[PDB]
Amino acid sequence: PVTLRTRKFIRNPLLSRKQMVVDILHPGRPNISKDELREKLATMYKAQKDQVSVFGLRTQYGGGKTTGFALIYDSPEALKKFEPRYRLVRAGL
Amino acid sequence: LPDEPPPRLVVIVGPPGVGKTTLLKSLVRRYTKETMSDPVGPITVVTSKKQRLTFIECPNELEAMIDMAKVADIVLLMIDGNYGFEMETMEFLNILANTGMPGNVFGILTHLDLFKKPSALKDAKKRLKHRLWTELYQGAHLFYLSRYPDREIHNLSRFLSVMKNPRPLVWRNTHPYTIIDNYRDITHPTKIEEDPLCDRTIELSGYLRGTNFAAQGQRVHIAGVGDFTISKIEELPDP
Amino acid sequence: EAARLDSELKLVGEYGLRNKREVWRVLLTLSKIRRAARILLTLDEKDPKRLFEGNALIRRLVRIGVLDESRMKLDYVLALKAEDFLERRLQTLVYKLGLAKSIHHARVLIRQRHIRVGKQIVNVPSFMVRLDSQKHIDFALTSPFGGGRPGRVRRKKAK
Amino acid sequence: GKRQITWQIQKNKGLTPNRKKEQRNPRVKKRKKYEEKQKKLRSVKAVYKGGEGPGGYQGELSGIKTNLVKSVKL
Amino acid sequence: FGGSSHAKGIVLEKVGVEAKQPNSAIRKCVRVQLIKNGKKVTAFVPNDGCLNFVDENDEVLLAGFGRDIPGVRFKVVKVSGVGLLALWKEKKEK
Amino acid sequence: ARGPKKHQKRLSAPSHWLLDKLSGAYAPRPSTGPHKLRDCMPLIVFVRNRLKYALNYRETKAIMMQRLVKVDGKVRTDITYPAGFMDVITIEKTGENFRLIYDTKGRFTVHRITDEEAKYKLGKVKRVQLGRGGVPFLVTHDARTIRYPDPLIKVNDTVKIDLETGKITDFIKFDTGALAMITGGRNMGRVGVITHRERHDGGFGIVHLKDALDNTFATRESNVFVIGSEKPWISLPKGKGVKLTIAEERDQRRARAL
RNA sequence: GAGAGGAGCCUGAGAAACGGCUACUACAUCCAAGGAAGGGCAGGCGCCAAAUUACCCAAUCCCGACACGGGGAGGUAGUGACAAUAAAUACUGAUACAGGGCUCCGGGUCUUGUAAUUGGAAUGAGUACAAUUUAAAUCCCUUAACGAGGAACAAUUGGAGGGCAAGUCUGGUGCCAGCAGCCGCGGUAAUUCCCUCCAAUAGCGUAUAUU
Repeated sequence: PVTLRTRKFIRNPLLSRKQMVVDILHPGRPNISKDELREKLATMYKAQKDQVSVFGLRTQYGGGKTTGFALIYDSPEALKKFEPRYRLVRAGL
Repeated sequence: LPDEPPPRLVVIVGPPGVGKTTLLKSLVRRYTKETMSDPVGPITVVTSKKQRLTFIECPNELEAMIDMAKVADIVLLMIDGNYGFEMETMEFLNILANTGMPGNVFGILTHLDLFKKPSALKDAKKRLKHRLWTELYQGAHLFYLSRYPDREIHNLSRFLSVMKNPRPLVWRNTHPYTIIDNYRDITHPTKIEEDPLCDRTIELSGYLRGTNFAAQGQRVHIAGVGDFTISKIEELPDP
Repeated sequence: EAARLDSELKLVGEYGLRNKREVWRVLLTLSKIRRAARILLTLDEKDPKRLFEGNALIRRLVRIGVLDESRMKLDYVLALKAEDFLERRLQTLVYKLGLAKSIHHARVLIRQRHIRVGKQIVNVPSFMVRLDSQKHIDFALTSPFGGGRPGRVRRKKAK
Repeated sequence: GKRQITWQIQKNKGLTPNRKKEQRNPRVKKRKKYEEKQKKLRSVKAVYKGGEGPGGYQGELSGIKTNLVKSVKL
Repeated sequence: FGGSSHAKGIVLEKVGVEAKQPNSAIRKCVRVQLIKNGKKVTAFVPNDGCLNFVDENDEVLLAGFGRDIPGVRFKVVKVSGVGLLALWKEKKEK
Repeated sequence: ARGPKKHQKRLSAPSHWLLDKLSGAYAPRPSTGPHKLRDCMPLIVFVRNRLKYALNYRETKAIMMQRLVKVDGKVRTDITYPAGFMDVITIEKTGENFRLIYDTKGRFTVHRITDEEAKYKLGKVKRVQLGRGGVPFLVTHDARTIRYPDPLIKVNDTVKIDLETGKITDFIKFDTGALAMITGGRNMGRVGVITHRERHDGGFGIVHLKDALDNTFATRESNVFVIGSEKPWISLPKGKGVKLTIAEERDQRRARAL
């Protein structure tokens, strides 16, 4: 499956999002489907499906490792007033 | 032949996509003034101060393709994307290299929508451009149209609007020809009605292209049907 | 001439190469290295750029394993030849380390992705393998020779 | 129902000189060239090719010639 | 003919098409009207098959040599833009 | 040239900001305000580069416009207007602040600092002269005008205001034999201790300085900045601002490394 | 630094603002012939054809009642054998048959071949689900699946040399010799017949100037 080790988290009290590094892996699988990863960052740091923003997400060489730079909010209106537009329409919003 | 020129003739050649031929035909129609649907055979189009043009739909009969291959002033070579070439494009291309080489032949390429990947479209574009380069001229101008754009047909107009010289081919310097624009059938009603098939007088009307005609009693060949004699010449005046 | 034709034919036959371009490439790099050793020999010993610069050059060629680690002198680094570089190249280390049956089989087993070098897998058979990295030349993991799936012919054979 | 173009049409080979499958790959061609010029040096000079093999000296195979002096005067 | 490397020309008369020997120099040489110089020089068409491609009045590019008539000096390289060896092989039409 | 532009060039971008050489042509030019070009430090450069508390200007304006950040108690919703000198910057939730100081190398650094030590300010006198009403008032070096001070408090004193009305609660006296920051010359941005003052009729009378380890340099009164008598008001910068050699301070860093 | 053109004028914090007014000077467009509006660089051809009429303000940055509205800075991509770089077009067995192969007038050497019959593995170009990267796409990084037996997934550019007819042409004291030969009695769904060597080799030839 997917393995999940988060690096360099920041609580980010300035915007009430969280400046997170989330380093994942898929060894042996095809690629990881970041919307399903928006169904993966729901219980690990207590976020709903709206307030899981993910970007960066460059897969490391040879399969396996995949770096992801994510940002979970605390409210969907903070998502909308603190989130960029292409990230919204790509995020189904 | 340094004439104050007639409409320069442009050919639209290609495989049996008739919708491709009338596609580009009505497309450059909407580039110029009109917006009409049904194409007459030869249709002149006014462009700027040097020389207006005229456009034709080559049918899928390659006897007509060798007729208009004898005619053609400049060439538009309309070709598929996902299919490579078909045979009729090559037959016209070296049939024109054999008959007489015009000053400008251009490739133009359709069906770019029917693909899956831009890597496949780009690879087939570079390959197909190379085969036009080895069949036609080293570094010729090919073009692309994905189904009714306007910018691609605008720079296309910026290439067929800067007519250089209709380079002095010998047969088209010393032989008189005229593509019939308006078909006109003059017959007495008891000749056409009383006799089902006797003969009929035909006023074909068109633009004098070749060398100067005979002032009286000219023999004249008509493609497919054969050589006939001119019973009468009239001339519509011009501004 | 003919001395170059039999010389470079002996190099392209001893070591499995494709053209004479790689021979000329190796003789070019040896011309640069041997040139640098010459113009370091122009100065006396205790010229500190001959000491430190020539010392650095012989340490680098000991490290990539061309010059043998016993001899430690710049005349002995002037005395080199292209069979040292071709003897240090990856393809000939596949054959001389016995993963392959012949040298052309080794170049096939390198463009074919079957071998790895450490963590990388290496497609280029002209890879100048370092002397320290010589030992870890082995078959790649997804190859049929390093475990993995048994490849196309045995797949169509099982089916 | 479109007219397919054939292979010489796509690649105008035309009239090229007929060449060899060994000439198709240059690495195979220098492999088959070194094997032959390794073979011809066996005919001219004397190669070591191992000492006594398994059986242990069945005599001087391929004859002995007594008049012949194959040596460099020095 | 030392200022430029290739000179264009008009094929003026195919000199000696009535010869008997198929690849003799009499049949190979062709009279050429040089364009910029105005002179008439003959040049070697390298085959009788290529002589079947060299036609009258055509624009023909020529070059030199380097080494039955030793003294005819030029060489036909193209006929009407297409190279004459690519016409000799079945590469291109004209 | 010939009137103001707002475009900053990137090869000529100066030392205090740490701007990238990449990302197109233009750099974040600061516009008008209290200070000059040199000691300026915008919130653009501050919260995005010095703190890494930003991603782009949707986020930075989305911080600045919602009235959470204060500069001297003012809202300051502007990107191009500067932040000052020896600065007091607010993160009022959890009770922390940011003093901008020099390092031991001479460029600005952030500091999380308390509400009291932040709530007073060290601001230099630029001028004490006569205005309307017949009173000599005090033009500060940084922002404000301290009207009706003590009448003998003159120029080059560096004043503990309480930042709240701009009123002198203390001053540091311009003196020979006192400890001063230097901001200019060949040795700019250094904590030192002045040994002498010279008069120099003809422009910019100077001070001779001799530090803790007997290094002498004589710099002018326009760049000297008397930062403390002893009385540790402000936070201490790293290494006491002595600016020793790179090799010996490097060996001290390897000695104090954990 | 100087800007359809002299001559004057107005705004503003900043302009003798001109891609803003007023005459005069040189042209030129709509007209119902009285009147009116008018004063750029880029593109193609040129002094037989070869570098897109690309997508974006997402970044970095700039301006305005100002979180929105605007950006010909900048970024992303496309062509490109002028170079420069890596290197595909195969690897490995088994048997059978043949007795010569090669090298310098006579010498010298001992295993060599086969348009011989069979058996193995290896797949990467490519085809391509997906997901991801991104303003959006693409390249990349992953990637399931298909993907090799020559008549193919179809390596070239130069040179040297041999052989050949109920063919042709030329010379000459028969039967010889020359140059040469896609061309021969029939036959075109007619025929299944002849090559070797050298060089560079995804590159190579040619011409002149030449060093």
